[PDB]
Amino acid sequence: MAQRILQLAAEGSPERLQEALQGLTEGELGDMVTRQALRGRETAALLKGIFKGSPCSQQSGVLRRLQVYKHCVSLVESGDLHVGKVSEIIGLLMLEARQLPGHALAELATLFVEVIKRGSLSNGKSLELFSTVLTALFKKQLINTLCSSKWDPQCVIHLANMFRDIPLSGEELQFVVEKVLRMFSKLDLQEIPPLVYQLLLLSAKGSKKTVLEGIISFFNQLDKRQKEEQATVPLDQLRHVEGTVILHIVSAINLDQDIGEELIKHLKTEQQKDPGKALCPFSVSLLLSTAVKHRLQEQIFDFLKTSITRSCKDLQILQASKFLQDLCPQQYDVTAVILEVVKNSAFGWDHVTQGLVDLGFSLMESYEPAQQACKLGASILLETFKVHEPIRSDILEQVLNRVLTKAASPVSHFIDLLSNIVVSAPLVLQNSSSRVTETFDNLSFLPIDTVQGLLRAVQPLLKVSMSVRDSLILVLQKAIFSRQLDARKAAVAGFLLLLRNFK
Amino acid sequence: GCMPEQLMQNAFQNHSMVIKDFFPSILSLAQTFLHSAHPAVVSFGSCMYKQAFAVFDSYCQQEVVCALVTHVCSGNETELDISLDVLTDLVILHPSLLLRYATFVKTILDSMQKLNPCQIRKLFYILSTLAFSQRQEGSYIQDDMHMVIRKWLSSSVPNHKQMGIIGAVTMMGSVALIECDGQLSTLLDLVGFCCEQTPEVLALYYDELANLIEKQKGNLDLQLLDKFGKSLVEDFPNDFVVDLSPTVDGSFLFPVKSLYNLDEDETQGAIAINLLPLVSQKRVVSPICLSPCFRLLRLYTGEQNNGSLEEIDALLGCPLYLTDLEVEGKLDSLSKQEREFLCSLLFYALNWFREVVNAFCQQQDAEMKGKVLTRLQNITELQNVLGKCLAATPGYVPPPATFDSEAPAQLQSYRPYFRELDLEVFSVLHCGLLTLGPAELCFLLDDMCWKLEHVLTFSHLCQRSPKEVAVCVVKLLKPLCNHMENMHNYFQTVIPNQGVVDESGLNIQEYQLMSSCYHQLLLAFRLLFAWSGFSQHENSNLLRSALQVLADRLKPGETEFLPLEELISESFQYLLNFQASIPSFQCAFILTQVLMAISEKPMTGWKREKMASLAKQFLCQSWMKPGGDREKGSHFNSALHTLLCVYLEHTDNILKAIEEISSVGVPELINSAKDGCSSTYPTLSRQTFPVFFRVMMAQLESSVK
Repeated sequence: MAQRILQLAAEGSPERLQEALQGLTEGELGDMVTRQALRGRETAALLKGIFKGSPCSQQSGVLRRLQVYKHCVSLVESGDLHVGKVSEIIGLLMLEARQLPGHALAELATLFVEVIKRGSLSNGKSLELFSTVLTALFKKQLINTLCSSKWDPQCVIHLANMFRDIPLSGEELQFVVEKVLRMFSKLDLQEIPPLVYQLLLLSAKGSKKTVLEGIISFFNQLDKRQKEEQATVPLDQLRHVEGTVILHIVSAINLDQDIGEELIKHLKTEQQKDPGKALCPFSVSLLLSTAVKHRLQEQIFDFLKTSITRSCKDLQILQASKFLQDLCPQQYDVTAVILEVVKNSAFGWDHVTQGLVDLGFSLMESYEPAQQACKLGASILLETFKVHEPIRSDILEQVLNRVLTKAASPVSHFIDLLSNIVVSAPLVLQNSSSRVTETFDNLSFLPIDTVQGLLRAVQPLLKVSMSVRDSLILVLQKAIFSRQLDARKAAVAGFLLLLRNFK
Repeated sequence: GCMPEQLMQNAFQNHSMVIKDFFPSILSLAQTFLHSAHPAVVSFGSCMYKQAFAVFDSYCQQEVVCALVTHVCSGNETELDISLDVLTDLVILHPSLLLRYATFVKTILDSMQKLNPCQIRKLFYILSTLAFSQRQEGSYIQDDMHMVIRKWLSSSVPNHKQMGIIGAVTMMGSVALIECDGQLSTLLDLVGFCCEQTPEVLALYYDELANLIEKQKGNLDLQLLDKFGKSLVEDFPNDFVVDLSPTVDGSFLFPVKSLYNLDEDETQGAIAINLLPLVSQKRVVSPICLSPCFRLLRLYTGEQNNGSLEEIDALLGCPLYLTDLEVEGKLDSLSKQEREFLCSLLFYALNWFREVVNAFCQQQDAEMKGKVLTRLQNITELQNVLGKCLAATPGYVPPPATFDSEAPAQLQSYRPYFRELDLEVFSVLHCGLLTLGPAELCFLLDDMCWKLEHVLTFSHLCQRSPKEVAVCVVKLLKPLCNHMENMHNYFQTVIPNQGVVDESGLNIQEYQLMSSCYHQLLLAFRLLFAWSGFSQHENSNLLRSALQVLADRLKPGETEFLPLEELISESFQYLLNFQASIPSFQCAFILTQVLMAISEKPMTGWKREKMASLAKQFLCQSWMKPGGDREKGSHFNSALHTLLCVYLEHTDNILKAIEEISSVGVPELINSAKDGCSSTYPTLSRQTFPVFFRVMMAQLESSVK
């Protein structure tokens, strides 16, 4: 039909095109589906061809315009075209689309996915034109019966990635959610990554509550099930799902993570049943791996503190009872939660689980029951030294100079902690002792009792290698010739009153 | 003043190993001292971030690009510009490394809720420079770029429609140097339909065609350049300005002769008066097609030519078809058709001519030289008629000119709608003496000065470099201002007595603003020869390479003359002219400041004492001021404070002369007469004696207390 539009409306204004196609009659849509593999830029050639009839979205093209529409929105809406022509037809369409007739443009276009998407979908390209006609302007009643009312595989990406430009979150957020469960959940590894990312970005309008509560709610239902029935594994794919939903919450955490704090410690820690809400593994894993940043020390430290406090000082005050301790509730142990998280985070949540080593070095000392609190903090620091093997060498160096240069209170907590750490250190420095060989000289000003315990604790490591001892002997001997206070003695005897004294 | 950026730049050169463990420090501070409001700190921190990119490990390399993009998404204003600057620097500084953070670079692309046209051009520039690198990531950048394209193109939001074209051209030119030929063709016809019913979007396509053309030198390529230009091949001669045959009547009120008609070109042609013939009555008034589009076609004539000379010859004086506009009162008793018609006609005519010269300036053929003279003459004359119409457009003469097409009767009512004067064609160092005709120095110099102080210390103006501004000023300043000042000071000094003969026709005709032109020229000398940024490794040697031609009368000496007395002596020899006839006290404060900037570096024997000579001469300059409103009493005592404080600036605070100077207030209330407690001359006045004696009491009793 190459001569057709360009001979009717090719040369002539008032009666050329109207005459040479008053009844060209291929349906409404002869050439563009009479020459599917048409002549290069024929797509817009013929597009302005029909456009010689009347404008875009115009009522006068009851068969001409709207039938160019019916042809393109469906056949090249789902079938095969040129992907580039799959840009071009929609280009020229979107362009003409501004000039529609105020009724004549209302196609099956308020829920008219029920016209096309509900039974005919699978190619995303076509979705944008709905955004175009919509922006042209309610009609979303089909949206009520289907936010994805048959979105089997294609009510997740395609509907969202245009729900950006022309979406409504009142039931569109919720409908995404309800779909997430076993429909949306059908994708394995696509269940929370892609839809989650789109979900948050579309959240950028709002829905702090309803778009917050669900990512973790779904996460925690999945967890409670796949635990009480017995990237990680076929039963560790909780690793991938966690990695996404966290890293997404963390990265976008800028402006509305004040709301995540506000809710996930204003709901659970208000009605108090948070031991089953404000402590689930995948619902605080965020709380303390999206907090190693700068605006997070001041709220996260205080939250976890008051939690450990109220939790322990309740769930003991009914551990001496029967007339109120046996015909009575259950308790979920906040200490057991945090000790769980130390167990679960062995999978790889790196910047989700360096908040721990920081939690240890900055609770298990400075925390001050109160003695129970410090006793707890021993657990976080020690266990974190226990499980995840690459990230503790800096833990030990935080400790040594946290507790080998201070006032007299630093004997007990940190001294016992260094004792237990090095003592649990199965040669943890047993080839890594280079912070020490310049720690050791600092000691000639410590108190009376501290110099002993420093000697004793390091006394495990002294058994290893003469690079420890051949430098100890010197950095002490020098003390004896000069002032040489009890420290030279505590040391002379300690080396002597030891097997190191032999040979 | 301590802690120079030279230091920290050195620090990176000597503190690799000692620095490497700084990692929390450099980073965590830099964003606290690289978004703070004092220009040294911001320039420092920018040196920080860029240097940080110079020196780090992998996680460091990433931490940088992340801190940037985090600034880019949400930010403040100066942080905005600094973010983009830091970016464009990083990305055009070393390309082949800065790509690893690419997809992280892209994550701003679908959150960047912030653009001006400027930053929009910037971000497009970053994305273009990235996009032409990869294959499939450049695909998805094409996806977001077609995506932002099509979504723009359909946008009815006012900013969105132009923003589309600005980035459309932006990404195209980024194209300008797989299936990129085809995708870009899809965009090509896409933009084509997208504008082919929009005129202003036309002007977008053209003008934005220009800047990408000119700011390349060997990257714009002819086989590549042929595409977007061919529909811009004949399009100017095809429709722009209707032909000139002596019978072409029709719809018009004003008889379209060759009125105002140059005819400085040849004596046979059909490049007629195209204005009335193809614009005004033409279709609906064409805002930029007649002028900006001529700019684009002359731009293709320049760059698209690469040496084009006759393509504008064929109407090189084809004079516009506006009838002779001498009846401005012959427009009185009517309005709003001939009024606004004349207003848009005058705007268009000033456009046609100012472009005819702006593209006609730097062309160095002889007949081009004479035509440029005739053009400046017609420009001044039509400017006189246009000022008469500016009074005749008291109330409504809006900017129908090309308002840059990129956004979304008085002295300054015509600041916007004027076109943009050139960047190499403000220089003709041979406009000889008139009394270069009469107004030509004033015009070319006002166009020098109205922004020459902006750069020193409009978008095509600032797109050049102020360092390049100094470079060109040094390369071309002395050869014009030398002959100008040398003739003009003594001319105003000896013609003034001829003004005493009733020679006001010589006074308000020979140099009625010849003094004003002198005062401009002196202000230009002061602004240029003292660059504020001379205090560095560059502008000091600059000020010296300017002094090495400052030497007006006699030589500078040998291959080097390090003692500045050749400079101060060229300065005294210069002041020898206008120590005879300075045109007024308004020029008085100017001669003072221009001495004080560069001639007033050392304050010692014959110079600080010369400061005594200057302050005592400024007091000695006998007063010349008629009496009206109190306008000159706003700076004529602020300047007086500098003058008396300059006679006491070369010296100390004058607790000796200040006694009779306050006694000068005792004659200063003598009558309507200047400082006259035995003086009777300027340095005092009717109202200026009160504030002036008050400041003299300040300069004495703020120290002597």
